[PDB]
Amino acid sequence: MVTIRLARHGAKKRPFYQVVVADSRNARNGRFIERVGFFNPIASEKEEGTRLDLDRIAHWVGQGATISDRVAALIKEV
Amino acid sequence: RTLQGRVVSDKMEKSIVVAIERFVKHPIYGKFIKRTTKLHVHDENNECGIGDVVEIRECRPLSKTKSWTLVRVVEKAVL
Amino acid sequence: ALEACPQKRGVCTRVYTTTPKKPNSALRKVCRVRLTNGFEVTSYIGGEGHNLQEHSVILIRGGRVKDLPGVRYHTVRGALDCSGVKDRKQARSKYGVKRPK
Amino acid sequence: RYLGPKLKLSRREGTDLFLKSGVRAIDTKCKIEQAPGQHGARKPRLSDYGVQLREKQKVRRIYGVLERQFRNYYKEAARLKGNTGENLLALLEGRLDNVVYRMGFGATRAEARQLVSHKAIMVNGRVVNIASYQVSPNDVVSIREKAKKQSRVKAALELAEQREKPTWLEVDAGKMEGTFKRKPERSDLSADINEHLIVELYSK
RNA sequence: UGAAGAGUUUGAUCAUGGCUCAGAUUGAACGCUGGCGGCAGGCCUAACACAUGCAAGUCGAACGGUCCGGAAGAAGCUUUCUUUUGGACAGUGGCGGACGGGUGAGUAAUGUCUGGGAAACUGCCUGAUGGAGGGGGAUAACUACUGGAAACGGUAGCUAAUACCGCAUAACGUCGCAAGACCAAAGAGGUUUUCUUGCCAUCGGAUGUGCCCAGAUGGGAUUAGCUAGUAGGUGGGGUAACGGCUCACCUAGGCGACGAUCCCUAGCUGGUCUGAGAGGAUGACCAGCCACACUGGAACUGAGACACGGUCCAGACUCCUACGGGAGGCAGCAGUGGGGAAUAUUGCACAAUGGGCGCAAGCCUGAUGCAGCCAUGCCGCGUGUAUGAAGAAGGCCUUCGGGUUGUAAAGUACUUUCGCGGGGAGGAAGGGAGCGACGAGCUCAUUGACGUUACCCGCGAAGUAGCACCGGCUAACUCCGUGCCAGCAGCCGCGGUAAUACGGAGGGUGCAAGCGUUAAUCGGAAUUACUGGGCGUAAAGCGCACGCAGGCGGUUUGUUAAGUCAGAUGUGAAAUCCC
Repeated sequence: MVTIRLARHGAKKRPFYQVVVADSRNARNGRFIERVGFFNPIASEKEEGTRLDLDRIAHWVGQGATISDRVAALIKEV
Repeated sequence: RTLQGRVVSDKMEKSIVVAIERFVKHPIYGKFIKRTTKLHVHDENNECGIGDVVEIRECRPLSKTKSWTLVRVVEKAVL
Repeated sequence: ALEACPQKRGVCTRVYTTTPKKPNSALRKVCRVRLTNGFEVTSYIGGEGHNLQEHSVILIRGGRVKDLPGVRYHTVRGALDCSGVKDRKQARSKYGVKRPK
Repeated sequence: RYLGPKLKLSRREGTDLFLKSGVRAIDTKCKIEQAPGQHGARKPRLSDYGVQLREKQKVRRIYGVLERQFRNYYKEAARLKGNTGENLLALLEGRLDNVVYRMGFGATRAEARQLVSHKAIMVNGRVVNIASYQVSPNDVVSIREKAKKQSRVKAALELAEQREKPTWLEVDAGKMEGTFKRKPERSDLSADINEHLIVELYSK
């Protein structure tokens, strides 16, 4: 089942997530279908805490792609 | 896919073997090498005889060894 | 060493003495060892004195002894039954000798 | 680093490196101009490899840096465009500990390295305690507000008055600050080094 | 933007030629030594045998009893007992173990890689269309009895559903001919005339696969003729499906020096190391695929496992045993013993991220996040800083005049890693409650392993260093001892009384908690040379002829245009590499 969740590039004291759409089977940090944006928990690296690219996910959503609870929050924030 | 070859045998019925030949460069040396392959093409009309240079196209598997069929004859004969 | 191993254990078959070649003269101490590799080779015994008996059982390092043709290996002192040289105040790294107090 | 008798290195290199009291008439190179040891007297015999070796030696000794980083910095300068020789000194001269020395905050590079490690030196506000820090142009290197009181820098900066600074630099004794104008060229630096020889040694 | 060679076969020279060297790397080990911290990393050797614990459940919005808990009754109190209700276990009933995790034994084959084809299939989830009328039947629990040491088992009686079955409508679909006939389906919960969860049939979406095909995929021919279903045809059987896949009959072919057949070996790849490139080597960490769980074989049930904690049969072994008969299988985690040169805490924890089930609350989750041990590696830091004699003492050398180790130590001043005190982190919102129709939305409240660690502030003592080497390549020297004796040695060699190459000492060079040693990988080798080579005498034309296959082929014109060349487009996963 295709799902839109957060991929953790996360490094030591460098936690960054990549809201991506991919098969629920694949690993958390495996081959993803396509990146729709990014998330910075601390929002320290850049002022732009998150870039959703609404139109993009707006497509996957309705295509059968389901969004996780956490990702849904970020996406809902648009 | 279309392949050109010679009719090296018309012994079987409705079945003719076409000896297709090609030229490819050696992966190491690069010099052109000769390579051929025999394909059992279908010929319901038993129209093609031995020596005929015919064209061969991919078609619905008639048999296990036959997955090609005679399309058109290039030249009349060359033994 | 067979399995390209740095070292190889083995059991001594006989601890006899050998004489150097044309240019040299002495009673070099060697010993036939039956390594686990399945080979029975002769190894040299460095040091001024050793305590290798018949059932010695020692590790082989590997080294040719120019004077003794055939001896292509050296015994590692300080390992197994091969006691390290006594009173070695010098190169203790070799001969396996703990630094005195 | 090395940490040991520096006054002996000057004799070995033949040239007089500025480690400390190089100004005073004490600097052994003033008394006995021969390398240390019981053989510093007999006539030495140098080979092609020797001249290149001793050459880079004095070079690295001046900045008092390890042979590793020194080599690493060499590789870098050799990668970037422009004459390697020039770039070389540029990088080594870019070291924070070195800059501080050039600014006069420290009597020598060794003391400068200490000042940096002691967090007694800042860069563009934020403090930096890494001697290997690469100072870029337009960067301001001043003393710590809290360290402005320590007698050591008080005496160092005091002697700095009236003393000229390199063209690629500019200090303000009053504010006890400093600015890195640009990367110093080989023309600006007057080191007893022959960059053409140090580059050959690493060739091999 | 990319390429230095040197030593040694001579009395000397040139050439040919082999061997060898300084560098970098290694999930290493060994020797001497060893302070701290961060990140990373750790049986590379037997599928050898294993003590002990642990490695999947969840639902009372499917139904009847025990265990744990609360509340309300009959009582003056006690005993006893009744009703209601929460959790859960035991049972019945429903949905889930073929995912994840481990290992590489086996494996040359469309197994894999790359590019295509079609004779196919796909739970839960999503979109669309239509429907859900009437009836019938069954088995445990439970109850009673009997057998057994135990495991567990036999018999009798009662009983329910979204459990099973028969009948309707035909949206449609299937079959013959052509333009005909046949075949379907369970409720429950409530803010209950309105929604919620769920069901039946069909089409489509999403995704994942079975099968087929072109090309590519190691070594040996002291492995050459091989083959009977063996090659093809008709019909049939069989499967989700093609196919001799299997069968009957007929035909007699099919394959091979572009190497079949046989034998040997090794999981493969993305990538990794190296190299100027080509290429060589490798594929260990991580990611994809494949193949394996006491040894061997097999099938069932299912969308899927021929399935580690499912089943059946054969075999050995271990344990239990009233011996009648049973229980298992760490190549799962940790660990034990055995092996080896060698590789670790039978630790902490779920809050965070992710996963399974559930409407939800919530439950499960040694997956993982961390700590521990080891300089195994990488990076950062400290053992102090400034001052201090034409120049102590001591050791060493001496033409004993003196020189050297030395500003080096002592000593003076300064800072002050450890340690102590205080403070103390990021990494994490809802369930609920209030407003609103307990919906959308808004508002508010409660709660954390590593840690009391990181980090900040205050106080504050100078407070481990070693190892290798000094004939030449290799940078760095003398004295004494020994004396071809003892010993050294990668190669050339050295030692028979003056040795910078033996041992010690002083000194010196290199490096630094590291330093050496051993083993393994790379080029130089233009020494297989495609780029880069040779064959009269240094290694090298086959003794000659004829001739098959194969390779190559004169001048002009035309067609095709396969090779070749050009434009566009698709593919060329991520990561990596380069900027």
